[PDB]
Formats: sequence, C-alpha cells, structure tokens
Amino acid sequence: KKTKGPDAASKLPLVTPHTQCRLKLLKLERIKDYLLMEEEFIRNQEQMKPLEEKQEEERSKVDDLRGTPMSVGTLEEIIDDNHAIVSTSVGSEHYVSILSFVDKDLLEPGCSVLLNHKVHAVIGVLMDDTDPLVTVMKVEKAPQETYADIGGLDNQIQEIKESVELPLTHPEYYEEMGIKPPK
Amino acid sequence: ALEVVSEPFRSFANTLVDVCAYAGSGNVLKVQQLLHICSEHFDSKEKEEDKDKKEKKDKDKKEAPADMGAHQGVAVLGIALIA
Amino acid sequence: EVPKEKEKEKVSTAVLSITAKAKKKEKEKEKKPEPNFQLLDNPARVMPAQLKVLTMPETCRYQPFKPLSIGGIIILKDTSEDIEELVEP
Amino acid sequence: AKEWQELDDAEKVQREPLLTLVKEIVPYNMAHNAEHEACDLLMEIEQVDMLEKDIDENAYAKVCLYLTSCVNYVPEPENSAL
Repeated sequence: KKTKGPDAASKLPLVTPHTQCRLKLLKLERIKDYLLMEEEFIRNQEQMKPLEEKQEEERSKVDDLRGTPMSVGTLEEIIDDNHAIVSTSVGSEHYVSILSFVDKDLLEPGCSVLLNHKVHAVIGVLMDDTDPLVTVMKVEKAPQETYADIGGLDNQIQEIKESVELPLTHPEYYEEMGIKPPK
Repeated sequence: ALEVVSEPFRSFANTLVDVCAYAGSGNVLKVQQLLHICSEHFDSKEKEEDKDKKEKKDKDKKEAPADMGAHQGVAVLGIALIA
Repeated sequence: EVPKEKEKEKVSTAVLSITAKAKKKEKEKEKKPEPNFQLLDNPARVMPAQLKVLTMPETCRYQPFKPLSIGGIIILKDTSEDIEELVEP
Repeated sequence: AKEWQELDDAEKVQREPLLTLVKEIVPYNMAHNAEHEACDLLMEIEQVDMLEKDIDENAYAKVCLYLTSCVNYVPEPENSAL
C-alpha cells in the first residue's frame, strides 16, 4: 500500500493579509463557513441514511468467536496450512491453530499476530506495531512557516528545494538526464 | 417553481438547473440548502441518484473561491463523499 | 386513546455564518364540557370520591327512598306505572 | 472618509473601504461620490490601493450578489479617467 500519509494538516489555507482588516475578517469568515458546513453535513448524514441494519451479522459472529482481551504475540515458524507456532510476550512457544478468519497471506514469520486469550489461536494479523517511541516522531500539525518567512538565503534555499521538493514535484526533469536525485 | 410539475426527476432538474445557474458565485444559502436536502430526502427511499449531483456540482458556485475555498472544498469532498 | 406513534428522523440545521444577515433580510422581504357537573346514566360507575357529592336527577318520575350518599344497589320508590323508557337491557 | 483616510498618506487607505462598506451599504454609491468628490482627485495615486482591495474583495461578498454587483458598479469610475 505504502500510504503517502501527509501531515494531516493545512487546515489553514492561510489568510492573505496580515494587517487587521475587514478583508481578513471576510476571509476567515469564509474559512469558518466551510468548516461549519462540513461539520453539519457529516453529522446530518451520520444521522440520516437509516442503515441501522448494520453490524453485518457475521462480523458480529467473528467478534463473538474472538473473545475479550485478545493478546499480542509474535508469529513464528509456520508449520501447516491450518497450524502455526506463536511466541507470547514471555517468550513461550505455544502451538496454535490458524483459524479461517486469518488471511493465510500477510502472515509471515516475525509479524505480530493476534491471539485468543483462552485457547491460543491466531485470530488476526496486526500490521501496526510501530514502536510507540517512534510514532511520536511523525509531524501531524505542520509548523506554520513558509519559505517567504525566511529571508536572505536564496542560494542556500534553492539547494534544499532541489533535493526535498523538486525531485517529487517535476521528477521528469531528473530522469530526462538520468541523474539520480540527490539524497 | 415551474419545474415542480414532474416526478422526483423534477427534483433532479431542480438541482441541475440551480447548479447550472450558479457557476462561480460562491454562496452559502443555496449551497447549504441543496447539500442538505438532496442527500436527506433521496437515499432512504428507492428513488435515489439525486444525492450525487449536488456534491458533484459543489464545484459550480464554489469552483472559483478566488482559489481560496478550493482548498476547503477539497477537504469536505475527500473526507465526506468517499470515506 | 392515541396511537402516539410519531417519528421525525431529521437533523436540525446549524447554519450560522454571515449568511444569517441575508436570511433575515430575505425573511423580512417575504413577510412584508369538563366533568364534575355533567350527567350520568343509571347503572354507571360511581367512584367513592363522589358517592357523596353527586346530584339527584328529579326529572324522571321516581326518587330513591334510601339516603343518597353511598353506592351499591339502591331500590327507588315505586311511583305510578305507565312511565317512559321501561328498558331492561 | 475624506480627511482621516489619507491623514498622512498612511496605511489608513485600507480602512476607508471598510468604513464605507460596513456603512452605507445601499447608499455606498453616494457615500463614495461624496468621498471621492475630493479625496480621490486630490491624489490620483491613492486610487490604486482602492482598486486593489476592491478587486481582491469582489471574490468575497454577500450570498446574494448585491454587493458583488455593488462591487462591480463602483469600480468603473475608479477605472475611469480617475
């Protein structure tokens, strides 16, 4: 998938005039207007469309079969189609049975595997095990500055722009000669 | 009003005609009212296929927000009409 | 005595922007018997709260010789015959 | 509008449109006529700022295009021999 997860930001397209002025007032009012429109629409459509015949009885069955407090364990040498070995956090090698809900693909050795608490059984795959000390380093509220805020560093800014922005802005410019973009 | 003389396809044409009118005239009154009613009156019953045209025409009357509200329309569209 | 089966399933608006002024201007432009003294049938229920405050209906030809402050079957005085509405449902 | 706006040729020019708009919305044409009877002509140079702000504002106006219509009639004289 390789999701190109952006900074999930830019919710401020940026007010053009910074001098207190009715132009600022009107523009920010437009911003608020669209934001309120979005809130209203999402709430209204959540309430409407009576799909209350939801839960897709079957998914309820799956949740039922996978009990409460599921545990996180590391999959290990997979033995048979309907059988595999798991290693709990205490490093104990149980021998569980892969139930049908689990896609036989996506379950490779070393991939964190969900389990049923009572009868250790691979119930589902987990593709989000990023170290909670590492996910805290993703910027999700883009700092509010623009290349115009910085000044007097033309030559020293063009150099970074030619290796952090242009290579993904117009990558044809680079391939046309075949030079690999500086990294 | 004169186009109120037909079946739900009259509502179709109503949405279409309002949209075809307000091409870039960014407003909130008509946009809000259509955005709301079109999807709050046609998804429940068998008669449907209107709730697509309003959003698919938010561009019209909004496609030229001095190139400012475009970055907001993108947010509303992408978040809502898909997710 | 009412089905009392109502259902809205609607969402109330929250539109609140500069557009409120246009809404207001356009709106201006566009706009520019009981019980406790009734009657009752003969074999009608009489609650004990009113078994002592009812009314004597003298219109018909007969009156109850028993004092009228209680409930229960009370045999009235027999007047002359040939009365009206001799009904025994 | 005729005196304080350009009291020293300062950035007060940006505020005169605000005043004349939030006020005299309907008689903005006439308020502008009184204001520009002398203020615009005393400095033909200032009119550029007025045109700039009105241009950047035309994209923003009331839901009903009475202002947008208003902000379209008004700029003609400014674009005129003024």
